[PDB]
Order: sequence, then structure tokens, then C-alpha cells
Amino acid sequence: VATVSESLLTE
Amino acid sequence: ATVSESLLTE
Amino acid sequence: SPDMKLLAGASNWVNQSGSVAQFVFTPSPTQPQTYEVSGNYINNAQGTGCKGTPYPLSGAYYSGNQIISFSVVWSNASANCQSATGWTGYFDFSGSQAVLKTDWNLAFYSGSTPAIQQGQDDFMQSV
Amino acid sequence: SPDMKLLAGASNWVNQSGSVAQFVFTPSPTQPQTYEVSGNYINNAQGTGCKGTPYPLSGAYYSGNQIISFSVVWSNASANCQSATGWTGYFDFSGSQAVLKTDWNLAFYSGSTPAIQQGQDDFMQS
Repeated sequence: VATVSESLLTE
Repeated sequence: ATVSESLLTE
Repeated sequence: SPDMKLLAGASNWVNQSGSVAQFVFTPSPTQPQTYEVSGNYINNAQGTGCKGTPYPLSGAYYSGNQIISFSVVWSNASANCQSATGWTGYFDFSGSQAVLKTDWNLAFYSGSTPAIQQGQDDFMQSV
Repeated sequence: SPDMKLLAGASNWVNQSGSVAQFVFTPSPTQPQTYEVSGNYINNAQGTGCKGTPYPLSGAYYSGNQIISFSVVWSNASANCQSATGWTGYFDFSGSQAVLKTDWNLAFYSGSTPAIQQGQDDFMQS
């Protein structure tokens, strides 16, 4: 399933 | 429709 | 849940110019936690064209943290202002009254010169 | 018009970082001279997540003077960056190379703090 990052700017 | 140059100016 | 009430209905939101956004959300067929935004926008901002009639809106909403981006092209049966606005922002349900905080861009022409103007709209929920 | 074959929805528009917008247009059900915008965006912006996979885009296009506004929510089967971007701008077909000039806003969280970042992207038709 999709990976999850804090935001588009920051993992 | 009525036509305006832009949203800001008639 | 205030996020679920948003998804279940056709909520109205009034900004500082007295303009009104009405949002409807349909689940995306491919993007998890994502909704297609439909609805309409009524412009009541002093000094502008295309006032007082609904324009369709379109865009996308992320339910995970209640972030939205939506647009209007200023063309309908009543008036055409030959322009488009895009709003991007986020909902805050933490207060007793919900607010939608956005930044927007308006693309338009003045004579043969194109321009993109920036601003901010804060919408307070109509309840 | 080169404004005409943009409408055929088979063009790539590539920005300064190599991100790619692939637009598809469908006539608006109710708005004259307006199209619903669909298609996909492939991000390559330096330092960002959610690169290299198609994200659906949505918005609206005004054919009278070739103005557009479209958005991406950064959630797909590959990566979720819990964010959304909106682009608003205009096509310039006057040069030999067509260019879509846009301003954008990115809404996102840092910890519990929401924010909206601004920028500018110029896309060249490939």
C-alpha cells in the first residue's frame, strides 16, 4: 500500500 | 451573458 | 464528526467579502482518502464583476487532514469575466465555528496583458 | 490555433524541474467556453516526496483566452504526502514554444501546524 509522508516537503 | 474584461474590471 | 458531516452534505461557507462557497464531495475512484469537489460559488465582493450568481466549482479534497484545492472559471449564463480563480487551503474544526483558510490566485487579462493576482479568503461555516 | 490541439488532450507540459502535466479536457456541462480538466501530474520537484508516479489532476479551463486552474491531492496507490497543490495561470502560444505560466499554492502540515506555501511553475509543451 502507499507510503505515507508528513507532507510533500518532508518525509 | 454580460461580458467583462476581467473579474476586476468592466 | 465534523469531517464526516462535511462529506455527507452540501455545506455553505461565507468569506470576508460575503461570497459563499457550497461544497459537495464525491469519493475518488482511484485516490484513497480523496474526494472530487463539486458545488458552487457566489461572488458578492464589492468592485468586481460576475456578482450574485452561482458559478460551478471543481477540485479535490484530502480527508486525512482536511485540505482542499478548488477552482472557478468565471463563465456562466449570466456573466462572463474571462478569468479563473484557484483556492487552496485547509479546514479548522477546532473552534466552536469551523473555518476554511485559503490562499487564492486569479488569472485574467487587462487588455492584451495577462496577470495572476494573489489574495487570501477566510470562510466561516454557515450553520 | 495551437490553442486548438491542446484540447485534443495528448500533450505533455513540462516544468523547470521536469514535472509533467498531462491534461485532458471535456466540455463543461453548464459553462460556456469552459472545459473540465482531468489527466495526470508526475512530480519531480527537488526535495519533494511523491515523485515519479501519476497523480490525477482536476480543475477547469476557459478556452476564450486560454486560462486554467487545476489541482492535485498527493494521494495515490504509491505514495501519500497528505498535501494538495493548486495551480492557476494562462497559456502563452505567441512564441515558437508554447508556455503555461502558473502560480501555485501547496497546503500541508508540519507537525500540528497547517501552512500554505506559494510558488511559480512555467511548463513548456513537449
